[PDB]
Amino acid sequence: VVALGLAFGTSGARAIACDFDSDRSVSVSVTFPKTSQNWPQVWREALWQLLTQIPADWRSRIERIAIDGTSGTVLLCDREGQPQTEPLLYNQACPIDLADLADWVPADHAALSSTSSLAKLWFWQQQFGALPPDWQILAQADWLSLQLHGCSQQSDYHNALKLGYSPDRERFSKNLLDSELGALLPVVHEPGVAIGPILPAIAQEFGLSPDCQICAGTTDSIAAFLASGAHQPGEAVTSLGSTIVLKLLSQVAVSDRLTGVYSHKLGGYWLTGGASNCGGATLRQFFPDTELESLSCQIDPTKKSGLDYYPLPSRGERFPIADPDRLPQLEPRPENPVQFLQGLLEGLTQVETLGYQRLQDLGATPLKRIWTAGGGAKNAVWQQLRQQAIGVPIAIAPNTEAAFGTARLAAFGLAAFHS
Repeated sequence: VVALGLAFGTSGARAIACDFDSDRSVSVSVTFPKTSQNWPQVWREALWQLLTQIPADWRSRIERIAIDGTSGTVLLCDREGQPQTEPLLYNQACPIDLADLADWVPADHAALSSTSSLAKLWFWQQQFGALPPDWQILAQADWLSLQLHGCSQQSDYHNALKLGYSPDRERFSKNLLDSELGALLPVVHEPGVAIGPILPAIAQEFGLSPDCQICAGTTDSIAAFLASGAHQPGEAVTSLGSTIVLKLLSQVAVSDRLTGVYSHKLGGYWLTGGASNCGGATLRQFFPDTELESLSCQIDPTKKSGLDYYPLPSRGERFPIADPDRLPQLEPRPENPVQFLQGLLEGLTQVETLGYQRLQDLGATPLKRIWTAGGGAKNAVWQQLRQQAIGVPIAIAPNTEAAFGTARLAAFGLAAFHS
């Protein structure tokens, strides 16, 4: 099977078509402008540009397509899918009373956030008088795949979570469905299942097979986890980026109020995780990237530095332990910048260690091994510190592109995530 993944991120989009029988692939990209008066136009146009860059011989062989988009970027559209107002982006918060959402979702549901899709929908309900029942709210991924299969009000249970979906009971609440917002909600499917064939006109225009199937999508974060290929409870992916992001596959759903930990359904399993404010940004505050290698190769991880840093880039921590007034702790300073860097790496290591331990203590499946992504993944000193602290196998993730994760989704769905 040849499959196509399309991944829409915060600053651009990437398409990867993969032939999984020959292990062959092609990857194309588009970069978003940093300003627009019509972002939906930008995204749709990007979709066509991506398709157009894929070689015609690849296009004629693609039989499944899936799309991931940024979590919490949503559009308010009419019955035809035409946006009726500017999108509300993933990072935009709405000034609403979360109490107004209390009867529509469980106690500490993840949708109870000023930046959630549900909050944005209610916000639109405040700004408009009453929202016409024939309208619809669509996540970025939803809207984009709609461009390919034509079926309105269709989403997946990843994107839908922040809209108020409860994947533990595979439903929206009866209270939400019967409310004024109910008519605008999508029908929610499992990521990777076929929603419908490609639109005939789109197939002919782009030289795709008219029997090509468009699948339910996912989020960009989740697609990045799918890229790793990990599918056994206890397997995790650490993203050593500007911030440290942990994702852990678990037999059981876990969550935590103060730290905002929650879980996505992933087949018969659950994907939990957390994001610290600590990360590579802290390192960049003291060392140019060229200097980090020069110094790293001078560190012997087998001997302790004696330093006990908490490597925040600024005030406040959210995970593993929430403290809005948590201070960066970078004292004392050694004379040697090698030793200072070692202390920083030890602190970041402690953040990862404590993170997975916390997740386990919340009930997640005990860590079995770690796949590493991001800028810090190729740092072997840091990897050694992490192995020593955590005591499970750690390696660089084979693949880290959201588009490749989404290609795998298109091709195999979530079948691997069952016993």
